[PDB]
Amino acid sequence: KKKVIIIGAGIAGLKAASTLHQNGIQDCLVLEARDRVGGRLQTVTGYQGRKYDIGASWHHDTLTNPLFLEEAQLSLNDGRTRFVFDDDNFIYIDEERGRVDHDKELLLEIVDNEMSKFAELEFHQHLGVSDCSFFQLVMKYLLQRRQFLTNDQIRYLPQLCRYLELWHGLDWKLLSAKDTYFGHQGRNAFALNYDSVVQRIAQSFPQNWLKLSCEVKSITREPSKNVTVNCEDGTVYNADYVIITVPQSVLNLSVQPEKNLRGRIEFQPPLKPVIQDAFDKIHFGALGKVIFEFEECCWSNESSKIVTLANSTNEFVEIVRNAENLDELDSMLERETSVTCWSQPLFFVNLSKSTGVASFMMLMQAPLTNHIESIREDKERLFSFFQPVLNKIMKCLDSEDVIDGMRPIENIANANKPVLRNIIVSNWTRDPYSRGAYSACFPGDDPVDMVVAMSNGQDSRIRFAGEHTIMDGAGCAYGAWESGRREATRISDLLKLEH
Amino acid sequence: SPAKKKVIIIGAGIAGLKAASTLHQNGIQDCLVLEARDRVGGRLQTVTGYQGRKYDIGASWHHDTLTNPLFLEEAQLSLNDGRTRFVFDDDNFIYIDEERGRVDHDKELLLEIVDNEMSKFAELEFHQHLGVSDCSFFQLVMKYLLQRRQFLTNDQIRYLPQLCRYLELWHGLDWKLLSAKDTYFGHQGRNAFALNYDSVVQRIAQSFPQNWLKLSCEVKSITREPSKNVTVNCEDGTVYNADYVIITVPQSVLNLSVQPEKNLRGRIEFQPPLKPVIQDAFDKIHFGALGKVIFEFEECCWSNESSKIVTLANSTNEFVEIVRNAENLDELDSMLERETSVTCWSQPLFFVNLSKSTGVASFMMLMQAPLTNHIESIREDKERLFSFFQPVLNKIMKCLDSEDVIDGMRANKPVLRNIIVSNWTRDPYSRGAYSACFPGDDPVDMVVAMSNGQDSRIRFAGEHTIMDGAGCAYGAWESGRREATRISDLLKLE
Ligand SMILES: Cc1cc2nc3c(=O)[nH]c(=O)nc-3n(C[C@H](O)[C@H](O)[C@H](O)COP(=O)(O)OP(=O)(O)OC[C@H]3O[C@@H](n4cnc5c(N)ncnc54)[C@H](O)[C@@H]3O)c2cc1C
Ligand SMILES: Cc1cc2nc3c(=O)[nH]c(=O)nc-3n(C[C@H](O)[C@H](O)[C@H](O)COP(=O)(O)OP(=O)(O)OC[C@H]3O[C@@H](n4cnc5c(N)ncnc54)[C@H](O)[C@@H]3O)c2cc1C
Ligand SMILES: NCCCCCCCCCCCCN
Ligand SMILES: NCCCCCCCCCCCCN
Repeated sequence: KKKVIIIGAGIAGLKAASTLHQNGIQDCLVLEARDRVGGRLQTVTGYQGRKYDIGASWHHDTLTNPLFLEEAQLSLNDGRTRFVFDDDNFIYIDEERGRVDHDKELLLEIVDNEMSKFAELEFHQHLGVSDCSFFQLVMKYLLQRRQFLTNDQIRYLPQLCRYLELWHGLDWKLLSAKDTYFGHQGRNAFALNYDSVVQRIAQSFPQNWLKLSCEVKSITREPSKNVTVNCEDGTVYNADYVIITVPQSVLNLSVQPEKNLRGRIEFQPPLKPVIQDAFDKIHFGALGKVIFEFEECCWSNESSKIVTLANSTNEFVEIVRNAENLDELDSMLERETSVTCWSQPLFFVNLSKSTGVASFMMLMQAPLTNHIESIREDKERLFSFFQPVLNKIMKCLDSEDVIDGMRPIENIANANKPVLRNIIVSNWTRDPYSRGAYSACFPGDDPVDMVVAMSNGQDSRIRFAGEHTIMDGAGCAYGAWESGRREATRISDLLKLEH
Repeated sequence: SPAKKKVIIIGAGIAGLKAASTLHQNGIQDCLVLEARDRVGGRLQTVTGYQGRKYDIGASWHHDTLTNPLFLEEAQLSLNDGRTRFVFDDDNFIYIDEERGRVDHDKELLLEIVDNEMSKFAELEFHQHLGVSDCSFFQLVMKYLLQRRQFLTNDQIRYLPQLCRYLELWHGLDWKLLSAKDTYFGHQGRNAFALNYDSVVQRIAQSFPQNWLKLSCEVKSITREPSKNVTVNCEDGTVYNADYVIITVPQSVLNLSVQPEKNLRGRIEFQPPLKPVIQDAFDKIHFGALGKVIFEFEECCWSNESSKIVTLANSTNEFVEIVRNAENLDELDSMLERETSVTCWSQPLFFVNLSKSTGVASFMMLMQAPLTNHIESIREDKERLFSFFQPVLNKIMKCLDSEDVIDGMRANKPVLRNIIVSNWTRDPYSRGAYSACFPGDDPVDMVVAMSNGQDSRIRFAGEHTIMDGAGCAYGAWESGRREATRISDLLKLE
């Protein structure tokens, strides 16, 4: 009944649809399981009408990111503000010591940079001579360079460099050392409404093409020259080509038995071996977010980027100074509970400086992410959990301890104290249609496989699009966006050319 | 009649010194190290100043400490005996503009951040696209401003280009003389300020027979006798017969060999003449002029926040307007051509506040060409020097919580007592600082021609004869170890 059937209304599938239309193609559909378009791009509304991207927030690699370049051309034409370059000098806060950034004695940013080159030198030209966890790599570095590292550098450096966890959404012991570092193609641009980006692409094709709330439960390839798709509601479709953009985590459900899980699509014939084997190259990290909405700004807007360090011990230094080798240090690190806000690094975007909004956007990683999203409706507990980091931040920013004002109890005796009015938490690890944030590597993985296998398609008719199906922009909004145009282009020609 | 020697080394710089050390270490005997100066070390030279304070007027740091084999060897020592040989002095750079004052780590300018985007822009410009022409570093910066003007503020367009020029002090060349393709390069980790490079020189120089060292003998010619002997002639008339020879004179001095005129201090006459691959390589690589001026003060009475300070050359809002209105690169150059004397604010200057790294109340300042040539050409007129650097010397103190400097070369205010200056450009046996690229240059040609030698018996060593460590003290060092090892094996087979 259709020429092309796109599964998923995230940016990949939306672009793909936008392309097909652009190329005069017709009779296509966009089946989306959620009751909204956007996928991992969602802008929610909070206190006093403030808006926040609960999913993607930035345009990365602005020197070459094509979606960003496109958005920039639009802004040059209409002068409408679509983004703001918010990169800043990071402030680093340790619970006991306070600020440790740009320290005349610690000079942590300089050793972190050395640490970075150490990493590149370890994996460059050796062909993956063993892949460890980012944690293990940092341990090698510390051991190898302790003769040129002070005591405080050995103590704090490993904690500061963990900000990298917030880039993969993975704790440093679950994250591949080889994929930890990546090239940043220029500054980052905070999207002032990724929902604006989603809206544009969504309104660029036949509105009657979109079918919200259609959960696709099975895709069958009948050699007859067509693909049959069945929505969970009973409707069936026959398409020449099908573009699947469900996230990798959802797709990984196919290789498992018991096709009852939400989102899971039964393939017939089953996904070919190169594909199924690719799912052994790890995947899915869990970057999470917590938005803290205050009444008004009453702290120093020195910087828009703040990272709180996990607690560290002088005793750890001693162990590094006494370890004879790696194996001895590996086991010597046997210090024998309870996870608090100081158990992992946290990344706070002070939105007051960059957007003038009295709020903080907080990013978190696995394993913490799922635990916080699990209590997302318990505002009071969430407050108790982050209260100590929040207060430490306010202290360092020439302000006072936070007052809980999430419940209607107006008082003017607190005009010089930050007042929390609301907390918003993401829900990506618990949403069945995302089951996580985006592609990520566990030690021992190699993403190339999935990208090549996904890009090569199930076959000439069953194709794949999404952040996990491409090299440039892997895991990013523009990668997914570009993967959509890719499959669309391939199909666009194969059709129009015939007739 | 001429005294027989197994190997003759020309130049007692770190390359020749290391070459000899490796020969002795390999059991070779009857060797000579001929040096024109009255000292060893060459571009590694430690001088003494006000009250006995010592400074490296040539090489100061151990670069790429994660791989630098020389540095590693120096660290091993210090680990055994626990003695201080070096100090990691990298720090957060303090950046100073004449008016604005400090512009580093600024919440509005964010210069270091756009500076980072710039280098990434350079990487993407060449490292990923063959065929692209070279242009000067200056032209690359303008090309960057033009492409990213939509995403830069006025103060950034104005101050960024002056800040990124700290790179001039890595090459010893003004950004209009510098090859853009060669501007950026990766640093293999932190740097280490040698606390006496002359300690490195002496250690290596005393690891081989002393009688081997012949100071003050300037070599004037080298000849291959079609058979297996090399004739070397000192200027003092002495003559030597040798199986092999490792030439370590600077690239700038070896270039005098392809010119017609035998009476030039340092010039060596070759017979047969240097092969065409060597001669033609000089057209594809050049020499920079990094210079030094060390300001010695009575006592420290300034802030020791950082040990790294860079003074930016003046900029103008007129410049931002031209960048904003330029249609393309062609027009930008046109408008830029909108035309007095040279001042301490005409180019970026890099000062090392030694007070924080070593505790000595003195500033080590680096400068580039063409300024280096001018400043060394008047290095004797101390009064004129003070006058020249007084403006910047004062702005630094103003920014480091202090007052104007007081000339005391002849209670809480900084008093200048001495001004020492380098002399590498005018010195006949150095003629510049080290190898560097002008736009269009390709260092590979030279490194290739040098590492393959004039022939089987006539070899070359030195900072200009190797890829890893090119221009650095450890590169020369390694090149010396290279030529001596190959020779040892060949002699070994006898
Ligand atoms: C917390 C967080 C922060 C992030 N921040 C950034 C950032 O700053 N910058 C950046 O570039 N990227 C960021 N990302 C990643 C970025 O959001 C994603 O790469 C991108 O949105 C993925 O798009 P997609 O179209 O491939 O998939 P979506 O993930 O867009 O997937 C497409 C659609 O598939 C649908 N679907 C699933 N199963 C079925 C089914 N069975 N039937 C029908 N439809 C189905 C889903 O409902 C979904 O709408 C972030 C991600 C997270 C989780
Ligand atoms: C101002 C300045 C700062 C520097 N800073 C650093 C730094 O921080 N870190 C770093 O790694 N490098 C630095 N360098 C570079 C470093 O000093 C050189 O790479 C290295 O010392 C060159 O050593 P060489 O043995 O190759 O040559 P020299 O240049 O060492 O040459 C060897 C010898 O040849 C002798 N000679 C010349 N002609 C004749 C002749 N006709 N007969 C006999 N002998 C002759 C010379 O007198 C000289 O002593 C700096 C250089 C300069 C000029
Ligand atoms: N501090 C940055 C927070 C947002 C990070 C988004 C990263 C997207 C790209 C991931 C690249 C690696 C994918 N395996
Ligand atoms: N910081 C003073 C200079 C330190 C040594 C720099 C060596 C390389 C200079 C450029 C020429 C060699 C690489 N092309």
